[PDB]
Amino acid sequence: ASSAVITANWISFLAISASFIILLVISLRYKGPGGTESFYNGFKEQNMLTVFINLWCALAYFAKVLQSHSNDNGFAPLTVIPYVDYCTTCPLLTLDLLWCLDAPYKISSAVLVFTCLVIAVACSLAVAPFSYCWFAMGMVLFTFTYVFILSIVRQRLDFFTLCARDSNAKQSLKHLKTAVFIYFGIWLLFPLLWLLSYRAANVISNDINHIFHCILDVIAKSVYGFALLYFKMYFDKKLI
Ligand SMILES: *C/C=C(C)/C=C/C=C(C)/C=C/C1=C(C)CCCC1(C)C
Repeated sequence: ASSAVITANWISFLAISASFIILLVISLRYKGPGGTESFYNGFKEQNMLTVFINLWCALAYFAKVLQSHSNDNGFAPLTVIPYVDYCTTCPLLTLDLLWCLDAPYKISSAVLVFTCLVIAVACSLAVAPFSYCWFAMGMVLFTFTYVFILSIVRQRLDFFTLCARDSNAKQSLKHLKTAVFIYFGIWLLFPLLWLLSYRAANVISNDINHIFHCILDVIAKSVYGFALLYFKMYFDKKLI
């Protein structure tokens, strides 16, 4: 691979590894809002989802780093077949988002995201013009999923803001809004990147697409999980 590609892969792998190790340490040391439960997150494993996500992401990038230094394909599921790592991660991200917000249809939303990602995987491994049909079907399903998840997220954000008066509550709400903006705005770029890649309109080269994918992953995973975590710890739920 090119110097830029290997450098971006190494930077992304190191960033996600550091983020995973910090999130795991914080989760293990977290003692709950009361500061008395030794294993608060042990009996609430959903709070660990973020951590696992990062770990999986890190592993994926590790494989990429190996593929960056060898002429032969590395771990095919995480390097060869596109969007499989996303198939594994993004549904967990949606589940975590709708769990911290106590939103309805969290499992339904996660399954919809998984189905959209599997449709995308089929589209990326298809041959034109059938690839266009797969992309159109995925686009309709993702439009429906995006509208549904936004409607739930907006209604939970309004509910949370209605009963958030403490300064710490306001700070946690700002972090939650930052995480929501990262989740919604950034996710819209992935379809734009696919439609702008060598597939369909070939304008952006492979290297720039890969670097943009790495940056979007790093942001929308590391910063997203950190914000979610700031919000979960520093937002009193009993204010409902
Ligand atoms: C950490 C990585 C994440 C959250 C990746 C998310 C990716 C998507 C939401 C991708 C969506 C796509 C479509 C809606 C259309 C087909 C092409 C995709 C896979 C880019």
